[PDB]
Amino acid sequence: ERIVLVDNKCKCARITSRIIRSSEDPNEDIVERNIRIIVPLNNRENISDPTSPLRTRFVYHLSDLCKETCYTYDRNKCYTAVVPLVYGGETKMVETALTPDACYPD
Amino acid sequence: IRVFAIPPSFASIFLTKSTKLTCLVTDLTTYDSVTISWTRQNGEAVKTHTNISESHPNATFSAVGEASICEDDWNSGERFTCTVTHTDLPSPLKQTISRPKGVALHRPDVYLLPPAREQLNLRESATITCLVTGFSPADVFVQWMQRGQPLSPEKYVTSAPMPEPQAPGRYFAHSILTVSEEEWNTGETYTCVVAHEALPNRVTERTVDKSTGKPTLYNVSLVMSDTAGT
Amino acid sequence: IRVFAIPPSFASIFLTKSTKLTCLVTDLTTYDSVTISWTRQNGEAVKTHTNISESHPNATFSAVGEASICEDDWNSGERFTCTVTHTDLPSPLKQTISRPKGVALHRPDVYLLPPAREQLNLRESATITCLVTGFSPADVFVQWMQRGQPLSPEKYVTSAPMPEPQAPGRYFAHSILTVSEEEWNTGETYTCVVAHEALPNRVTERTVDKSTGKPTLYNVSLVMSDTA
Amino acid sequence: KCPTEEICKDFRNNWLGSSVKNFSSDNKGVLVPPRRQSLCLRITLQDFRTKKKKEGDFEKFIYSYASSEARKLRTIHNNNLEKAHQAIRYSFADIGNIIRGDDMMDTPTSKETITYLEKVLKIYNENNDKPKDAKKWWTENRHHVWEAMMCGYQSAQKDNQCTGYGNIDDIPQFLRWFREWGTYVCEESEKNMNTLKAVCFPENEMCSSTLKKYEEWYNKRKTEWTEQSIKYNNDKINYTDIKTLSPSEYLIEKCPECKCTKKNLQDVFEL
Ligand SMILES: *[C@@H]1O[C@H](CO)[C@@H](O[C@@H]2O[C@H](CO)[C@@H](O)[C@H](O)[C@H]2NC(C)=O)[C@H](O)[C@H]1NC(C)=O
Ligand SMILES: *[C@@H]1O[C@H](CO)[C@@H](O)[C@H](O)[C@H]1NC(C)=O
Ligand SMILES: *[C@@H]1O[C@H](CO)[C@@H](O)[C@H](O)[C@H]1NC(C)=O
Ligand SMILES: *[C@@H]1O[C@H](CO)[C@@H](O)[C@H](O)[C@H]1NC(C)=O
Repeated sequence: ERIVLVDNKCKCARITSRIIRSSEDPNEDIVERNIRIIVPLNNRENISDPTSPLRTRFVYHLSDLCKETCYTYDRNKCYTAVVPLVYGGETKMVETALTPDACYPD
Repeated sequence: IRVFAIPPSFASIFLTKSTKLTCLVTDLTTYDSVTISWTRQNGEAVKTHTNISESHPNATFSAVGEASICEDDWNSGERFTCTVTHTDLPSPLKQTISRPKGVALHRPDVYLLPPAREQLNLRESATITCLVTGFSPADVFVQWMQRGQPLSPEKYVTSAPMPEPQAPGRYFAHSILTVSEEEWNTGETYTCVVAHEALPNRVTERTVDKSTGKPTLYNVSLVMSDTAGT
Repeated sequence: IRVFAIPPSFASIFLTKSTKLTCLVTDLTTYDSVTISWTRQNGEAVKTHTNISESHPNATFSAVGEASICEDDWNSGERFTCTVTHTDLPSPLKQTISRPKGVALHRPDVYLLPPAREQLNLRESATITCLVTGFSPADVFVQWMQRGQPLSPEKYVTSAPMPEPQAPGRYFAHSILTVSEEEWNTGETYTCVVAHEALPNRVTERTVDKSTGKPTLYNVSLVMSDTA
Repeated sequence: KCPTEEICKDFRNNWLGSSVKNFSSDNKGVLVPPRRQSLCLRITLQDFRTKKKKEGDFEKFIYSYASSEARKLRTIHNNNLEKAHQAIRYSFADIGNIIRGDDMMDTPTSKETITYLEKVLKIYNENNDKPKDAKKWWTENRHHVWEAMMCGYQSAQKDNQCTGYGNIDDIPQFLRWFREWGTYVCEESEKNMNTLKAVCFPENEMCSSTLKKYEEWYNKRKTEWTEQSIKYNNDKINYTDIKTLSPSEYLIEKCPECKCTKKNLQDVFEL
């Protein structure tokens, strides 16, 4: 029986807990808080704006996410950044999708 | 008198929002009596050309045309022929070009390949190519940038699309970007922006630099604070 | 009378390992008593000819006339001249074959780029590109081998050479070999062979493997604190 | 015939672009299903070397991968039981063909697991009198793989229903892939034609949108249909039972679960 305390989707923290049960006796059960953080290793300060360089710092405040920028992309919401595309002398300002198969129109 | 007609690519369909159809005619002498009236699949001509080109290095003349057709009509798939009536032609000639029904819509698999380590070791220059594969139809348009502003067209070259040997239904294309080695040192964000019909938002982007595409080292700083929580 | 005598390409020279000169007649009615021959310097005349077809849907006489002659003869400027003696023209149709001497000779720079990480993450295929840049004659041949054994020609596709934007004299070309993703994970070594005139050994081989672009250093630093 | 409990304890959607052995020499136009593309069966030299030290590790490894593939298939096709069961059947026959070495995939696993099984049976069954070749090993032990992978299926959601293989492995891999493609195409065609008859054959923007979607789907599936049809035409003279039938009528008649009729398949593809 694993209970999920909090879960920040775009940070991918997944703070969970479970009470392991030993033989019946005066209480010696080990309470544990189990987290599973997926570091990107390739994302930027903005995951949407390509101009920002690679981010080395990886900040994970547990209390801040239990209750802004983050590292992991989401599969539900869209990340759209404005991008310039030029054909000839003039230019047209167009949208783009940073990641594929995430929130394509249906 | 030989006429060459270039079909309008989807980049002109989307960016310009007006499909201009032209058919440059080489090996034609300067007479300046050109009236190109584009015709539909029926016998009714729709529009005439707006501007033409006269100057040529080889003292020749090109009878380029122009017409404005609604995008839905162009996507429908009727036959568009530029009916040239120039006095230089001994006899009228018809060139038949239209949107070919029978081409699939496969989502392109856009990937960015970092330059090889040997090319960086040569210290002369680096080439950045974009792996755009598995797209249908064959038409494609890709543009490179650097930190946001567009690069010159003379800096990047686009190769002609070819059918994929593994899957005949899809096509692949390549486009390299020649950059200096000192540009790769303390590398700026080089982007591969390509437009195609099968994309969800019609434009996708891939970004590479020194520390992302085949990095030598993974410099990461991982801090956790307040492990007790609340 | 379209006697289009296109010289064989360098890729054709190192493909069949034989130099076959071409002198083919196009758009002409098939006749007889056609004594084709090759005349070179010093009056040498050695020839073997095959592939004669009387009937054609386009009513064009084949007259292929392919003869095996050593590469050093071409390297010596022997000016191989075709001498098709057709009936309509009593004089033989002279069509010389020689290398266009005077062109620039720049050796290609072969770079075997590794496959993209996202494509391998998709776990569908593994396309390894062979970027060949910087050759002036624009006569390049690309062939792939695995463990020293050449692959089938349909697994790899090579694009036609096109001029480089920065270097007008030099040309560049690319080719991709598509294999399975777990085939790439197996650890097989793929060799890209690039054949060109300007190379000192006329060929150049580069080897790609799993350990060619791996991160040489990992700088993970696990820092955990109980204070804000 | 659900398996016993103790053995149970012991044990995109892009058809094109996949790798096929000798695509131009033979098998011209065959399409690998996404389920086969995402098959949970990867055999490497390291795994074979680690599983050849002790008797029984390689077969149990194969059963473990079959169970994992069954669990993945059941978690994917959770909505419909028939589609999940047919996916299980197709994956079982696929792994059986891979074991027998008849797989047309260009992956090293398909061309190497037969050699691994030959070596394992040779180094361990010298005097055991059990068959040492892959074909007879699959013939005698086809039930064990079925029971193990049914155990793997049952662990996903505790499903009581059980099904037998029912003569699926002896069908060639092309014919099974063709049947799977036909089932998917017929189901999607029934859905699309029902929607089109509902919205356009009793507003204009909805009709135009559904017409564009139908044209795109038809343009993809017509190329797929032509590729599979020419492949079938090159590979139908070997078997006399399927030599005299067109692909569409073969899908309609000899395939019970395809649910393909004249209007669903032939009237829209063969015209
Ligand atoms: C990097 O992150 C900053 C975070 O503030 C972003 O700046 C703004 O982000 C919001 C979020 O959608 C946009 O609506 C604004 O238009 C952004 N500002 C500007 C000036 O574009 C942005 O993602 C990045 N910063 C910049 C300067 O681009
Ligand atoms: C921590 O260990 C327990 C076993 O006591 C396990 O159930 C749990 O999944 C582990 N946590 C994580 C994040 O894997
Ligand atoms: C690597 O990371 C450390 C710590 O974040 C930093 O001090 C150092 O400057 C970084 N070096 C490079 C080359 O990015
Ligand atoms: C690795 O990280 C440390 C700090 O965590 C930094 O001092 C060092 O420079 C980094 N290594 C390199 C090669 O930059």
